[PDB]
Amino acid sequence: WNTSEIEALFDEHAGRIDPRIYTDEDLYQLELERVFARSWLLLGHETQIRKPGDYITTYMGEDPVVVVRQKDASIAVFLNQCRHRGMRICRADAGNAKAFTCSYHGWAYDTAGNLVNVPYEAESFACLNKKEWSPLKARVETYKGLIFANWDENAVDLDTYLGEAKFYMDHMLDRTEAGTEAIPGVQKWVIPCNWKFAAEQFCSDMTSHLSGILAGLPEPTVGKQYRASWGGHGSGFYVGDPNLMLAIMGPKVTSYWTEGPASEKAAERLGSVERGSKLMVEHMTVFPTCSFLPGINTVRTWHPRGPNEVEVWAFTVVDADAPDDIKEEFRRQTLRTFSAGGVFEQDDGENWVEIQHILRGHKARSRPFNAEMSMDQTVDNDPVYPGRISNNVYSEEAARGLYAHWLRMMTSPDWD
Amino acid sequence: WNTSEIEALFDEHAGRIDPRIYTDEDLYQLELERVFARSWLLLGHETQIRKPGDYITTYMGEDPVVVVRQKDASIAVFLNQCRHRGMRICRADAGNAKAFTCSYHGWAYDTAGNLVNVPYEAESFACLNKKEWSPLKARVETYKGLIFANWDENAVDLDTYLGEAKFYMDHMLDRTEAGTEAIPGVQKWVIPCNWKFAAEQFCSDMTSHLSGILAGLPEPTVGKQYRASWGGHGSGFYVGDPNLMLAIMGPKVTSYWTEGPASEKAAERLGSVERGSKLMVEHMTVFPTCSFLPGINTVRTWHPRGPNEVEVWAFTVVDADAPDDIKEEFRRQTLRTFSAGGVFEQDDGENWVEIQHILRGHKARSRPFNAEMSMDQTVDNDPVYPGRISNNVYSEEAARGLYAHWLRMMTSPDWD
Amino acid sequence: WNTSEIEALFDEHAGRIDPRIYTDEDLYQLELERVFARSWLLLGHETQIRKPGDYITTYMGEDPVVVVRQKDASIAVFLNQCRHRGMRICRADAGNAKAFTCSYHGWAYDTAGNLVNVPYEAESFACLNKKEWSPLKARVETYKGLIFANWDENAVDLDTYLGEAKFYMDHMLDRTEAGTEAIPGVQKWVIPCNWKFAAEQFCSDMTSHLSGILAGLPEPTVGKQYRASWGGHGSGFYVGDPNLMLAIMGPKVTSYWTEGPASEKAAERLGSVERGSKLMVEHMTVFPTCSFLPGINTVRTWHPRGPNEVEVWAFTVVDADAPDDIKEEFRRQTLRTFSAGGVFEQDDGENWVEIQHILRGHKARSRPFNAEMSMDQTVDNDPVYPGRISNNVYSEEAARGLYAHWLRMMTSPDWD
Amino acid sequence: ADVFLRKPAPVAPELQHEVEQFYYWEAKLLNDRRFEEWFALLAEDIHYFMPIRTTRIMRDSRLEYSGSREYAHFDDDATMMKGRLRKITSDVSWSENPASRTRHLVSNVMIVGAEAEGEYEISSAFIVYRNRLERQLDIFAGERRDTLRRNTSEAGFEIVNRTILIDQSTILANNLSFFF
Amino acid sequence: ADVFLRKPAPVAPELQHEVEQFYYWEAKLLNDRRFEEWFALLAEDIHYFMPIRTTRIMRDSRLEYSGSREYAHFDDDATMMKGRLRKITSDVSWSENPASRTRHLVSNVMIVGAEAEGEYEISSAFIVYRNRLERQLDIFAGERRDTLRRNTSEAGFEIVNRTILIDQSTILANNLSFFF
Amino acid sequence: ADVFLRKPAPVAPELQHEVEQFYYWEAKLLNDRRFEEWFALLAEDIHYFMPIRTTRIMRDSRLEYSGSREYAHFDDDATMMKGRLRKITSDVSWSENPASRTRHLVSNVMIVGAEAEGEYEISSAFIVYRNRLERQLDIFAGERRDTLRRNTSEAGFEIVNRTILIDQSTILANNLSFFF
Ligand code: FES
Ligand code: FES
Ligand code: FES
Ligand SMILES: [Fe+2]
Repeated sequence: WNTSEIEALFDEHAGRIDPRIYTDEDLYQLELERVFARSWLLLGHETQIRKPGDYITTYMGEDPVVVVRQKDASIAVFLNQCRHRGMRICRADAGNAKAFTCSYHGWAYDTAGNLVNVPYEAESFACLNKKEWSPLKARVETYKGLIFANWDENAVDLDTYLGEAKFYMDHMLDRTEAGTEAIPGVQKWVIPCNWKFAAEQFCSDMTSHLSGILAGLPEPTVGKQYRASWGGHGSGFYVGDPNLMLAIMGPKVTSYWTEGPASEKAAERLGSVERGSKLMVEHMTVFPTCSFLPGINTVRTWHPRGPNEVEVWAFTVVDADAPDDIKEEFRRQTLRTFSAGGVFEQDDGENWVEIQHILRGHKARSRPFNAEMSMDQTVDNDPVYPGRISNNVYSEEAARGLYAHWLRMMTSPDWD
Repeated sequence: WNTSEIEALFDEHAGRIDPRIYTDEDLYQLELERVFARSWLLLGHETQIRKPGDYITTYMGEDPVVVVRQKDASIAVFLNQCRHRGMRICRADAGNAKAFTCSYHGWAYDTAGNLVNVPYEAESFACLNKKEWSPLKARVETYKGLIFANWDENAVDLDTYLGEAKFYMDHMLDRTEAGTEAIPGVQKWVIPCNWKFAAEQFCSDMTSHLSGILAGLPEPTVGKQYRASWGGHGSGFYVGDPNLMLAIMGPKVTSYWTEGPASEKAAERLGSVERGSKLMVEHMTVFPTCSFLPGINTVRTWHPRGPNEVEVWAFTVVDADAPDDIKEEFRRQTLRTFSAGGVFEQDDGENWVEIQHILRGHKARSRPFNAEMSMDQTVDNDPVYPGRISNNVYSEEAARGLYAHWLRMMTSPDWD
Repeated sequence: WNTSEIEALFDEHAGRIDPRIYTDEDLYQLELERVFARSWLLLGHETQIRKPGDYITTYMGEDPVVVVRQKDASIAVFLNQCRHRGMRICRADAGNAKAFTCSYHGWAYDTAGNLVNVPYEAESFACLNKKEWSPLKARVETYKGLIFANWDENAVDLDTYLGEAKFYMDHMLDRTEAGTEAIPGVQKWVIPCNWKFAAEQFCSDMTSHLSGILAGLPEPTVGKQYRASWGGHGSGFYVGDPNLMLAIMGPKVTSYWTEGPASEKAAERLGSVERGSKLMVEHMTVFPTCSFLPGINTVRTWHPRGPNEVEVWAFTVVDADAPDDIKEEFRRQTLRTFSAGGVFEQDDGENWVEIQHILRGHKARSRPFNAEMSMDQTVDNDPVYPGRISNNVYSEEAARGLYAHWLRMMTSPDWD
Repeated sequence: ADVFLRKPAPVAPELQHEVEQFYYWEAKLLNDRRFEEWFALLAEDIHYFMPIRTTRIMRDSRLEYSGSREYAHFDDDATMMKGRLRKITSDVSWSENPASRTRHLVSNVMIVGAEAEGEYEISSAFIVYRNRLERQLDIFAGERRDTLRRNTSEAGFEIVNRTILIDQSTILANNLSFFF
Repeated sequence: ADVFLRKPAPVAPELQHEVEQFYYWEAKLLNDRRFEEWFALLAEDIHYFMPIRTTRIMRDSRLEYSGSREYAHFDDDATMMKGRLRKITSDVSWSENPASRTRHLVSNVMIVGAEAEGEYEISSAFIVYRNRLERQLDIFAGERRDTLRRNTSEAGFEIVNRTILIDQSTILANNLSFFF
Repeated sequence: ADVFLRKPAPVAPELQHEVEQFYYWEAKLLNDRRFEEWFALLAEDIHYFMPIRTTRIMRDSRLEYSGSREYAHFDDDATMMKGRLRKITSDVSWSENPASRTRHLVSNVMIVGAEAEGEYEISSAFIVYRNRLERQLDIFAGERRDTLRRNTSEAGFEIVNRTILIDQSTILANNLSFFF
């Protein structure tokens, strides 16, 4: 490839996406090197590893990582690969561990993936460097429950990276003194399409998905959208009405969300009515692969496979003090709608698969896609909302910002 | 690759095919760009879309196209991809449509794939160019029933392209005042082997396939072969006897083909006994991927997948006025012999699969294949037959011509 | 790639393997050209083709070869590909043949794959060169039962290639006047991992595999390791005890191996007690893809597929005069332990699959693997054993030698 | 299990048939897209359950399945189902999505009685085969553990409990739009 | 369907078995390559049908299968079959093609009577598993809708009608040389 | 075959059920990882056989399977099995390997008697479905030819002979750690 022509792949002012970004093999290897190996990725939620020694295995990019709670309750994230011949160190999806031993040749590790013992280094390795030969470690950082990692010892801080995005994440994560716990169990499915489609997207009529709606009723809206200043994040939401209530989450989960004690109070840590209770559904995407829907409350990582396939790891989060049966609702309603079986998300999948399939073709790959929807409709000072806010919510501004940061990541060797 | 060494891949005078043409990935992408995106491809038959608004979906190369009958009974062929994010526009194999809507985001199209409506271009797209943002359209042209398309606005006319090939196609397509209708239903199967093998080929003992023959009997022949002047087409046939009768099509379909009113008369639009009734089986290949067997009357497109896989879309055509039960015979006998289940074509498939499989090997890919069969046995003036005719039918002259045009297509940037 | 940076892939003095050697696509194509197409590969055992005209089909690299016993009881090895259009010539796994005919177009071959007849070369091919147009032939050579081939007419002799490795092969192959017969039937399975992992490896704790052991009991050891001077071979064994007896082969097969007539005598063709009877289990790897375990007596070829997949073809060999029931034991015990179903080898497989899977990742592919185990612990003159012998058997010296020859093969255009 | 720590047994065989025939029918409806008629088989206290499964270390096999207060693939009310039926019927009427081809192979059906007349407890095997649009294909297998109740319908039974034990870690297709 | 708009039912169970055992046998012949013996099961008015299936928009499910005057995968006479048997027998005798490994899993067999003594109407399920030469593998599923006739043979029945409803849009293998 | 050159037949149907239910149970144990209990089903003269299969030219179909003095995938004593059970139990106790998800679909079961009270001879069909760790999946099919013996256990039978006829040339997975 080449610094110059990578850049020609996306025209921001004028809304052209070159479809090759979604398909190209070497381009993919660069994302892996210049996006994932340098940005903050979503490993899961704290609740999924309470006790010391609890682990769960996931991915940063296409590197399997082990995620382990330590004795000082810190969170260690090391590359799930023995450095001897590259056997997998941790082998279940989840569990508790006193230590870790590499099944192939004995090399033993501690709770934070430090090579602590080789059998008979007496006999052999005339002085072996244990530290050097431990797996690669990843910078871990936490945002109000969400676990994040980044390989780059030079990456900016997580708060910096996030920038004023923290604001919109607070809509789901900080609406109660007691934080938020993740309902246990993580659904996983495979969806042969580029990771960017999922992330960009998904469900972007921020006009059908109709039958999904008609499921939750027993028979032209106001809102805004935020584009991040720096790091390609972005969020989109409504203001007052059904949709959340009827349709997606039902009666109870909306009473809870909009009226009554838990929503007024608690939710007034946000220092804003409406910001707390006249909210309704909300998108939100934290570059590159972190996605969640405050109000519904599925969180996902998208994991890249091909440039042509992605895996979807999704769980659900509830306020940790929410009433029993309200937590229960979140559980049922979430899976009813935004799971792989869900009455909404079962369609988002069907789609992207076709999108990718088509791009097997020469002509399908030779003219750009249109992303010029609702240009220059942002002021960047809103009384209430930080960053770069559009006031008609039907725009591809957040999206443009996504591709634009992608472009910045793809063309830097250093940090801009 | 490179203009010069692409050319070294096929030696015409001296019959060497370099096996890499069948396997190479980048070579494949060039075919897609310099063969399929610039030549006339077979979309099907008129009969498969009689009424206005009838569509059927197929392929030009690896681009899915929608093929739709219009109000003025014209045939529109547009790229089956919404230009917004590349969702599939038409989603069934076939049907009737008043209009077309892109399921993902509402963008609405007319019968000939013109973007006619976006929801709320009021709100957004400060003047969107509807024409620009419609799918890519393809030049459509028809030959006596057969539907053809070509993306290149500079490609020669279809009749020109075909050249004197029209002559041999007339053997199946124009043997009656009333033209020809395609029996409905298109068989499709997958056959992991290079498209050129299928096309070149198939069934080229123009010496077994024996058991197939012995199926149609209830227990060294004369003929010629034609190689096109220009565009790499070619045909091969017999003169008087069983084979057609006994064996492939049986009693009735040969009486019909060779004797009696329908064959004498009607067939004498061709202005030649023998050309009409002393014909028997016939090959025929219209570059690059169109193949049919006048006398048997399967037509196929070969659709490219890998350089390593092809799909076979085949139907059957009958004279539109042929007697009921004669049409019926064509239906049964065709499927009995030249379907995926067929007593002939079930073997052609088994073969090519091995051919491709072998070429996974270094040594299998390093010496050329022999295509020197029956060289310089053409006069180019035959009393009756146009073009370049061989008089012993057992030659690879048509084949050489195929690879030779391929070579011309692969090495031009412009039209020679 | 490039002569210089291929070389940087493996640092010998300092034990670094660059994990890309296991994954890289173009690198793979070079192995195919510069390792397999120039080295001596294992086709099987003589016994698998006693009678004239007996064939069996296998692989040299990713080229299918036919292996046929001739009238003068010689062994012909020709590329299993008709030179006309590359159809497969021999089509079963095994059988007996008077001649060979290519099913596609008649071209007929003799027992040693010489094109002897084309139908009607009268009609066509104004003088065809039969010799030229026969398949590629491979140099065949035999070592005390084992059949070997090599495409390179310039490769060194097989004995030279083997060098002083013959010594350690004699531990299984020449321990009786009457040679060795291969028990009929060859197990085959697929194991998605690089061929080098299998070869390097396998089972290299020359510390678990525990449960496998505990299977053969009804409830820190002495030994040495050999690294070849020239061609990247290597072997590793024990001296006196259980392990062989208890555990792997059981009571009878160890009495036979260690004590009594057959082991003392016969085995004293080796001119060494201990070399014959105080042996126990033994590794052994003949570059690049030949592997067997004298004492257990599975032999395997590893066949390369991807850089990402390998097939395992394994049979078992017994001394041709061994008692009936002793031969029988070898049969049962072998399959019980070192088959795809085996209580040992069922785990070796599970492993490598993970190893390869991990390397789908950017970070997993970016730091070297450690192969510095037990450096500079070889004298090269041992009273008894030729070559380069380590005296503590727990080292990666043989392995280093493997990668080192690989490196020599990969970087020569000529023979060093 | 409970109910299956010990071998059924024996019943029937009029009973064995009667159950198997129920399932074969249920499969016919499912594969023929005859969905209105299928939902009609669910008892109004239907609990339709498919837990998420995890790859675990062999001593922890125990922990494989998600328990009842945790996230599932499916955990449906009569009311939630009623609602999915609305989605299906709604796609059929106003929508351009393509139809989906399924097969349900039903097999190792084991029957034990429960308390109440009335109600039987079942273990069966699986393979579902789903092909759709040109070339997509997924194959799923597993165990249905059902509670069936006798019933005055032409169908003869109603499904009060269904527990779907998939033989699948990560879900290998791209959606779960059909019904086990 | 006709015959299957409504639930069978109930028969047999001697009958149920008798049919299932017929199919299991038929599968044995097919998988054991014992073809001479299989064709012998077809009634001389055998009509052996496998329509081409199309991906359709959900309201047009209706239009899925090719009807009877249109192209099929299979539409065979007794005479056409006789002729395929000749192809099979002929490959076995003089030819170097390799033998092909099949399995026919038979399952959800439902039985309703017809007019005549004599003749029964059947719905069954499918999976056919075809492996051949080293690594090729295709898996097919679907429904056989058969008409069976009683018969004085050791087999007990003869197949007068077979309609093979594949769960497959484009055919996913490279040929259809076996027999459902 | 011997025993199957000719059609079973007919038995049972109490018998037919009794056998099928045996197999369904056996599958339950296998798929539920309840291995201790499974081995207990093998007669002490169990001979557990799975020959290697070869792609052969059609006239040589005959030569497909490895005979009894030649290499198999499986050829086990009671003693060898006892020993595999030790491997399984040993992995469970002290080891970090992951558990493996299986399904055994049992089907075309045909029953003929033998000499002795006592002992029955069986042909059945197959599909085994094995998913493990995230995404690995293999599907196997074939025929079990078993000799079963009556027995005073709660299981009712013991497997004295098992012959596993895989529909597989080269083995398409990467190991054969489960049990047919
Ligand atoms: S790879 Fe050898 S210790 Fe794990
Ligand atoms: S892709 Fe957005 S309108 Fe179709
Ligand atoms: S490839 Fe034509 S003779 Fe074999
Ligand atoms: Fe029964």
